[PDB]
Amino acid sequence: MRECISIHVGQAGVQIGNACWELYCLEHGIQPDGQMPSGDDSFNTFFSETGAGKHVPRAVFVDLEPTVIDEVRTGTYRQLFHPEQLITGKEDAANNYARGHYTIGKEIIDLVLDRIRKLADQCTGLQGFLVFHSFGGGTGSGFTSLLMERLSVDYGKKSKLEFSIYPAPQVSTAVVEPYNSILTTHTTLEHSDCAFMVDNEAIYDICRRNLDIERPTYTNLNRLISQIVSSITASLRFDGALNVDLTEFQTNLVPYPRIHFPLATYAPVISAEKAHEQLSVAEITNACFEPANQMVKCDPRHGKYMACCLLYRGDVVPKDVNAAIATIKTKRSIQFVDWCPTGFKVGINYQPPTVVPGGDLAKVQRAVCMLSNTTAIAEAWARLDHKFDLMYAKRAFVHWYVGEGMEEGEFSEAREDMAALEKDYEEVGVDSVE
Amino acid sequence: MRECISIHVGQAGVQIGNACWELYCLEHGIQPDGQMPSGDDSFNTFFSETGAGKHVPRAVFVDLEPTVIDEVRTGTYRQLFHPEQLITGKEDAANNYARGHYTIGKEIIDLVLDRIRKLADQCTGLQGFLVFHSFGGGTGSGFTSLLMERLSVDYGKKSKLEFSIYPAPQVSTAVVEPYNSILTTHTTLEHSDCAFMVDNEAIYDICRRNLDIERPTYTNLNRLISQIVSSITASLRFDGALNVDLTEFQTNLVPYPRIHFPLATYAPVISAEHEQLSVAEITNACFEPANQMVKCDPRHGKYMACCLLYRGDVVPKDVNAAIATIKTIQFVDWCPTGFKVGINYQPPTVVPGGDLAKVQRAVCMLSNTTAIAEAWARLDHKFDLMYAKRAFVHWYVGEGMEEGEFSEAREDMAALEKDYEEVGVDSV
Amino acid sequence: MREIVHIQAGQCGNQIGAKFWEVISDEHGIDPTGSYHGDSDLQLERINVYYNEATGNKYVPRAILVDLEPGTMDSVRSGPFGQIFRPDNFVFGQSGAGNNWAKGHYTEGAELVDSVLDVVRKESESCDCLQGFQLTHSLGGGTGSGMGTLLISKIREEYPDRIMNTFSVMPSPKVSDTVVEPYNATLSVHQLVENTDETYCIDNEALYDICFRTLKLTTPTYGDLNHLVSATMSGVTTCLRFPGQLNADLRKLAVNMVPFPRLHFFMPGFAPLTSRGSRALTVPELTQQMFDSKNMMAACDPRHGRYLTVAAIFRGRMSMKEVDEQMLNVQNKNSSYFVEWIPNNVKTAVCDIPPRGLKMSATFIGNSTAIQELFKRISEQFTAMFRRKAFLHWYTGEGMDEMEFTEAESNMNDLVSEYQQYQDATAD
Amino acid sequence: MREIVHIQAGQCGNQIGAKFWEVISDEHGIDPTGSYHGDSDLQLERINVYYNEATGNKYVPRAILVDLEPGTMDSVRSGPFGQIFRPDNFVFGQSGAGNNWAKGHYTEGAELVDSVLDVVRKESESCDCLQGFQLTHSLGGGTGSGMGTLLISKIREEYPDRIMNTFSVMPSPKVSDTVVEPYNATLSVHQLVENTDETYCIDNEALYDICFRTLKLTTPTYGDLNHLVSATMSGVTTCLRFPGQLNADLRKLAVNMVPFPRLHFFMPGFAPLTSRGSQQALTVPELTQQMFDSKNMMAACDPRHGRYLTVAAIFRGRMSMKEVDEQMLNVQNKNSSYFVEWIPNNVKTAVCDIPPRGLKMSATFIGNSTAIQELFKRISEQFTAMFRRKAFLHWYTGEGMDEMEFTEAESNMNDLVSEYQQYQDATAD
Amino acid sequence: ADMEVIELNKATSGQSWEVILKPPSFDGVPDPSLEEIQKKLEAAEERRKYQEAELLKHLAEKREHEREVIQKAIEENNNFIKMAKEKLAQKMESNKENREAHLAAMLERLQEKDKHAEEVRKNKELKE
Ligand SMILES: Nc1nc2c(ncn2[C@@H]2O[C@H](COP(=O)(O)OP(=O)(O)OP(=O)(O)O)[C@@H](O)[C@H]2O)c(=O)[nH]1
Ligand SMILES: Nc1nc2c(ncn2[C@@H]2O[C@H](COP(=O)(O)OP(=O)(O)OP(=O)(O)O)[C@@H](O)[C@H]2O)c(=O)[nH]1
Ligand SMILES: Nc1nc2c(ncn2[C@@H]2O[C@H](COP(=O)(O)OP(=O)(O)O)[C@@H](O)[C@H]2O)c(=O)[nH]1
Ligand SMILES: Nc1nc2c(ncn2[C@@H]2O[C@H](COP(=O)(O)OP(=O)(O)O)[C@@H](O)[C@H]2O)c(=O)[nH]1
Ligand SMILES: C=C1Cc2cc(OC)c(OC)c(OC)c2-c2ccc(OC)c(=O)cc21
Ligand SMILES: C=C1Cc2cc(OC)c(OC)c(OC)c2-c2ccc(OC)c(=O)cc21
Ligand SMILES: [Mg+2]
Ligand SMILES: [Mg+2]
Repeated sequence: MRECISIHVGQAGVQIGNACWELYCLEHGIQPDGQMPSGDDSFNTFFSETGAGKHVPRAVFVDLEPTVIDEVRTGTYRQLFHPEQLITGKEDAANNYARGHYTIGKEIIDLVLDRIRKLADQCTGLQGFLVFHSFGGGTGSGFTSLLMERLSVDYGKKSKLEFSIYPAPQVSTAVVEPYNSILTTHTTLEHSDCAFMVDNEAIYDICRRNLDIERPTYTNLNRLISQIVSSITASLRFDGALNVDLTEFQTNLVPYPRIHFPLATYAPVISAEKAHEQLSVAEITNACFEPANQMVKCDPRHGKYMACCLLYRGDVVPKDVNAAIATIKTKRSIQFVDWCPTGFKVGINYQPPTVVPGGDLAKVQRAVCMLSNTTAIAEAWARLDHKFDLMYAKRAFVHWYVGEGMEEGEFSEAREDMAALEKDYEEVGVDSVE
Repeated sequence: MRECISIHVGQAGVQIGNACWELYCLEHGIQPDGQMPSGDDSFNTFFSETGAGKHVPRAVFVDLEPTVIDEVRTGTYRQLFHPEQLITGKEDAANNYARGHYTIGKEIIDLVLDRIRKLADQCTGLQGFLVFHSFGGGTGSGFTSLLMERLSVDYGKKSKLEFSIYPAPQVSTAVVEPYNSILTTHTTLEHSDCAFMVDNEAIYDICRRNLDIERPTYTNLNRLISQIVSSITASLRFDGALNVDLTEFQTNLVPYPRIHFPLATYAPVISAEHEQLSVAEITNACFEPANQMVKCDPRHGKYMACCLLYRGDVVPKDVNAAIATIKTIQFVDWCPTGFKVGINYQPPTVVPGGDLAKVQRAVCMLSNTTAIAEAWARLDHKFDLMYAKRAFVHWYVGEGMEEGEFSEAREDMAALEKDYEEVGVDSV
Repeated sequence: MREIVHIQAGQCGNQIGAKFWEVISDEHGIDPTGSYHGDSDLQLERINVYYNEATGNKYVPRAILVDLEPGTMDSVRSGPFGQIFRPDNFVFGQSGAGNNWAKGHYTEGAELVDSVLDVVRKESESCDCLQGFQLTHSLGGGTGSGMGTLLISKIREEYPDRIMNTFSVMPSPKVSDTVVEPYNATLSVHQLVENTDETYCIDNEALYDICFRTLKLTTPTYGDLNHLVSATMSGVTTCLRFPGQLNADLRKLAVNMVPFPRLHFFMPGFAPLTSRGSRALTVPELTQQMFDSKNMMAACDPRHGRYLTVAAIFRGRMSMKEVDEQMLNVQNKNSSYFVEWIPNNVKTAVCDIPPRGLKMSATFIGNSTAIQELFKRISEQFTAMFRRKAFLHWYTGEGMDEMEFTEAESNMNDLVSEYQQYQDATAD
Repeated sequence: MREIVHIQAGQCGNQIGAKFWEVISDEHGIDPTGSYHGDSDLQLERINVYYNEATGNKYVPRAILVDLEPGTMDSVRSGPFGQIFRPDNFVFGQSGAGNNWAKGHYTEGAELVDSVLDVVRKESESCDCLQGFQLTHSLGGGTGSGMGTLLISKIREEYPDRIMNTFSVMPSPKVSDTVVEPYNATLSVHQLVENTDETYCIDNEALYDICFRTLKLTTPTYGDLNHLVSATMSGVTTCLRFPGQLNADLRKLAVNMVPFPRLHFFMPGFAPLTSRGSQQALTVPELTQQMFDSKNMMAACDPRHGRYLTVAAIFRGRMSMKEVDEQMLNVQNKNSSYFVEWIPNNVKTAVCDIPPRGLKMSATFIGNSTAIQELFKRISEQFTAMFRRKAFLHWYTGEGMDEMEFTEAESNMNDLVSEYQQYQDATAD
Repeated sequence: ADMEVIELNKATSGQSWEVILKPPSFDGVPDPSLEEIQKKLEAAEERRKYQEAELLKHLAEKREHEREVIQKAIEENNNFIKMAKEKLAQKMESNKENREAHLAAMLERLQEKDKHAEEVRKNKELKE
């Protein structure tokens, strides 16, 4: 009952998946071989069980090239996954959305759907899918949107949530990433119910500033991302004081189907080397409204909130949370839209954040992840749309997409949808009449 | 030996019945088991006899809910009654006349009539019925009027007397009692030959003022009511001379059929916790409002009849001297200014552990006065306040009663108030 | 009218419902195992109204525990008196309602409802004379609001002749769980106006304000709010659970409290107001406090409207004379706050048994026109969201039409204008 | 995208091609017999991109050696790593091309082309996942230019879904073999503009100038010029040959470097510039400055005369990634007017731990600059100076060519130049 | 003095009489069937039965609406699936047409070159 299927697409999706499932194993006491030396039954939402007591992730890893998934196949957690869950092609999408969605993607889409069907047919109450991918890759953008479209046909309105990596120049970008980003966003928009964007620049800055890492690696970035993903999914994997199921998340975060991009803020992010009193519920909650700890670079202080979901974990009691929220409710500087009488949803889980050995994060007694639907997230769209417009005005690189069977009309159609999305975020923030 | 059948309806009727039959037993020397250790044969009007010498009340107890009658079934006097004469349903009328008359009443009416028929078959000369009930309850109002209608069909002309409890805010009333009172009064009017209303406020005040009871209980109220009921019925249970049969109540007190509501005044009411009162003293007390059963002012109305029922140590010479001083109180011009007086040699018996003191002599005056119309006026006003807004009427209509029955019942009450007015004006 | 069947739905319903059973079990001398260990026979006299008698003289609550999420069912089972409940009476789903009225009423709740009706039917058929149902639930979530109102309509269809009584928790932004509370509440009020006979409006806005302002609790928890609810629930049902004064049932209460069918939403009140870890209190103080706006469990100022009807219940050893004098004083001094066209519209009951912790208490049940302020508050919040169609896709996604929202809002606005109508209605 | 098939055509193509295999074989630890005698596992990690594995754990270059003259391929076979090549992969004619594009493209080359395609087909079919082709040739001669472009068009027809990459040597009168090189080059550029995905422009004018002016060699030989070519070829393919942060293939490079299909001619650059008698430490700032200097360009164009559409810099040796990042950012911020503003993040940097032979630090530059129009204008000026007089035209018409084919090739090269000018002038505005 | 006492009766348990103080001022002259009762009771029963029937008809309509809501939720889901299937099929067919056309045009250009190369070889023979 209440199962969740995770789908990891492309390099970014796969590598972030490695960090998430490593963390989940550590949180639930599952060994790399799937054995669980042994209570709380809730972890079965993410793990199925074999007759020989092996706990297997309800996950599928897909990439159009084999080298990233090959590291999973030979790595520490090679025994955790059944070979059929790890799917690879021979040639990647070459950072081209059209190859991921059409030319190369079409060759492996049916096989991926078959493996997802096999996992779905082991569920007695599937809650939905969690899809991990980059915006910039040819596979992360193209294959994901193709998969998302096919999942809507095979599973109707079954919830599909995304964890999308938003491109940053500091963290290994490619020239055509803004194109892939707008194309995937346009094609996935009606198929996704909620998407958590993770700006690589924000994660990079948090690693540099809060963890003292001079030049962060993907391992540094992904371990931090996994901590935030774990906070979002902990509500499904544990039985806490106040629980939040998948449908409850969306009902309380998404006011309109297109307006489904919450901003994630996590606290505390403390260095392992940092030698130091423990932060209170009020302190960590206040930190959720400071820009330094955001997952996307934007300014909520100059936008309007539509919803706020606070996901606490560790040593936390409702009384302290309510007192912290009461002080936030009397902060003139945090403005909600006039059509939202009560914008909070709270979740509390007993299990404190887990430290991966050899990791950069310090062990904390309590942590919180705020998911807020703010009009400020449209700044991130605006930055990507501008980069798209600079190149598209000259039709630079478009021949690579047209050569794969795409039409120029699809570029302008995707861009017009982004313009409407920016306009939707503007309209949603305006005051109501009379 | 002309028999009388008592019918006790609803909580008030049943609980008052318990007090009356306890008192009758004490007056006739009948034990709780029905045995009578032992002449005057007259007690057989109210009690039949079995082959094993047991004396059983000619009474039927009916309620739409079992808890009140269940206390009779397990109480001190459980052996006095045969199970068949104690009839109960499963759910009460919920203070709704329409629920008791139309919905629930319909389910048990034939069973009640069968049990009354069984008692009537044991009679060689049935006089009629004495019906005890509240005006305010759903059973007391609703079931009683249904029963009275059926009794007129099955026993045409046989006298039917009522002892009705008139509602008072100081003695556990409900908001809709004025509706129930006017609805039952309207339907029962043509079927009743004589009705003795007992205002709960009057009884409550007598208990507080004369018996020093700070907050009277139904036990306190009912024991006092039973003393007055006993005074009225003593004439039928002993070899007397006045009110010797039920027909005589109508003859002596009710000259006009609709104007059949006498005012009862009783004296003396002395706390069990003082020299004995003379015939003149107790007779004078009959004309003091403090001792009436219904709150109203006879001093500002006109009398149509006056019956003085004396019990105990009383000789005609002292009664006549007392009446001579009373002459030195207005009657209607068509009636003679006078009194029908009855003496019963048995003094009032009081219940041990009761609040009333033992007296040598007592008197109950039964007067037909136009002042009793004040009681109707108070009830009609409360009815009008609620009915103008149709407050609570949906509860009655939901039970199948028509809204037109409310106005039809109220029009009959308006005519009754007008009849009391016309009866007091001079003749031509 | 003997047995009541209790149903508790959703998180709020089961949390306040469990507290209710803990409190009244303590009052009736029932321990968590179901064994009677009290000393007074008054505790067992009417224990059949809420408890079934089982093997070994055990008392089992006639309670049905419902939820679309298994979590709360587990927390009740592990709670203090969790072992007292009948294990077969726990009816729970696996996929919650996601704080969505449409999911509880039309989708997930509709899949579970027949299983609940089977357990209701089993309980009801073992009743000698079922009087009705009592549901505890919130209106702000999805299961208690959506599925709870679906259960009410299904129960009405199967038992159209039985009373449906609810303890309905109204949402407030001061203590909120979900953004969509105004939608869920308006859709539920629409159901309650048509399908319930009596509803106790338990406002979280009022409960929070009492905890914050009166009790001086800087941060009130649900435990603090639920302490006020349990005290109110214990008081409001005293007349049903304890003998003496009047054989009280749900229908008699409804007929005396509800003058117009849709106006059946009661403003509960309690005195004294205490903390979880909290004197003497006099009759004049109890009476004054019980009528004070600060003691009301619905966030309405009674001085902004008029009382159609009032039920006041005093608990503890106290002077009945003093209670009567103080109640009369209140009505005479505050006459403009009582409708003049419903005579004797304030009824008082006194129970010897006080609640736990207090030697004296007083529960208030008012049918006030000021309750329109509660509905106007929900309505303002509803339209602020509905004008922008905010979150609407979560309801239309379940098959609902936008028209169904328009209808529910219209019916709630009609209910408000009906209260205003009787607030302006004067005697003529 | 794993295997690359290498083709070398003509004298120049086979000479620079042999040098390429000698240099990368040493980098990968491959000896002239084909045996691995290195120490690092990083050398073998991506060996399959250029080498086939054979009996006895031998590594054989996936190279096809083509020429219409038997001479150069005999010298290759006797050369240092001549024994490493697959003997069946030597495809040669007996009658050369006489530095005549028409002979290589239409006559002698057309007779030999199917034999070459047979050996290309054999190599390609033994690839797990062929990414594309890499051709080394000159544009001034007749076989590498004429037959090389014929091979490209035939390969495109059979493998339209693969990448075609060339290392094309541009002619210069400073080191010329014949007077007709402008004709051969223009006819070839016409072919490359339509049929290649990426072309590295190795300009003999630039190579001669670096040898004469910078390296102070009074008389540069082809061996001196080829030393600069081999260093550039080694650098430009480092990302293909070694494991790194960048999982590099030919298609990903093309999609990020080529904004408009015809503008696929790269200006390679290298630092430090050294003689064949190599010797002694250039810092990261010095490497960064030198690699963007006009004197370090392998095409005779001043980059400061145009703008960069896209740039790829590849640093080799043990060095600070922080320092590389800071210096590269500094260059872009200080020289912002030389980078097109309408292509965000158009400069990509990669760092490889393995330095080339002789150097402890090096930097290879790959620029898609609009300044490359100077190279095409130079060939065009020389072309029209001859063509206006119809000089030596009977050499081509004698093979069946028409004067009109010359007119079309010249027109297409003039169009190429105006297209570069168009994007040089383009503004984001 | 202005009183007339007139004895009425006498028995073992009491005595009675009448006392007239003054004569009257004005000395002059001043059945529902069982069927009809049954008719009233039966008319009320039919009115109660009618109102309960009307309530159950209202509730029957509610159940019908509840069925229509579930059906509508299923139909909207099915229409979403249908439209997504059609849009995707159209999109992937539009890409197949485009990819096929682009490749066909590319090969046609190269085939034209083959025709030209045959003409150049023919032209060489013509010159000899
Ligand atoms: N946070 C994070 N970002 C990553 C990671 N790997 C790649 N990215 C980012 O994702 C973008 C590149 O997309 P990739 O996921 O590598 O591409 P892909 O899905 O494999 O698609 P192909 O082009 O077919 O290889 C750049 O913005 C990278 O910085 C990773 O492990 N973590
Ligand atoms: N004097 C007196 N009045 C009583 C007694 N019991 C009830 N009443 C009065 O009767 C009225 C209420 O009617 P009940 O007799 O209890 O009603 P019921 O006939 O049982 O009918 P339902 O319960 O509605 O079905 C109020 O005016 C009470 O004060 C009693 O024993 N003595
Ligand atoms: N007073 C009170 N209200 C509660 C409690 N728990 C939840 N609520 C309220 O109930 C509403 C949420 O509905 P809930 O019953 O938890 O959800 P359901 O399970 O879907 O019925 C909100 O108005 C909450 O503030 C509780 O224990 N006490
Ligand atoms: N850099 C370089 N250029 C060469 C070499 N050999 C010839 N060239 C140039 O190549 C052109 C002549 O082409 P060539 O390869 O000799 O003719 P082909 O054998 O018919 O292809 C002229 O521009 C020469 O300057 C060489 O080994 N290196
Ligand atoms: C994703 C690639 C692929 C690639 C592949 C490479 O080798 C195949 C290579 O080395 C020359 C490259 O330059 C470092 C690159 C490369 C080059 C340039 C880029 O923008 C101008 C870019 O953003 C990204 C890439
Ligand atoms: C006869 C009842 C029935 C009843 C029943 C009760 O309990 C079920 C109760 O307590 C809540 C009540 O309030 C004291 C009552 C109750 C309440 C109010 C009344 O007028 C407004 C009234 O007249 C009489 C009644
Ligand atoms: Mg990749
Ligand atoms: Mg009763």
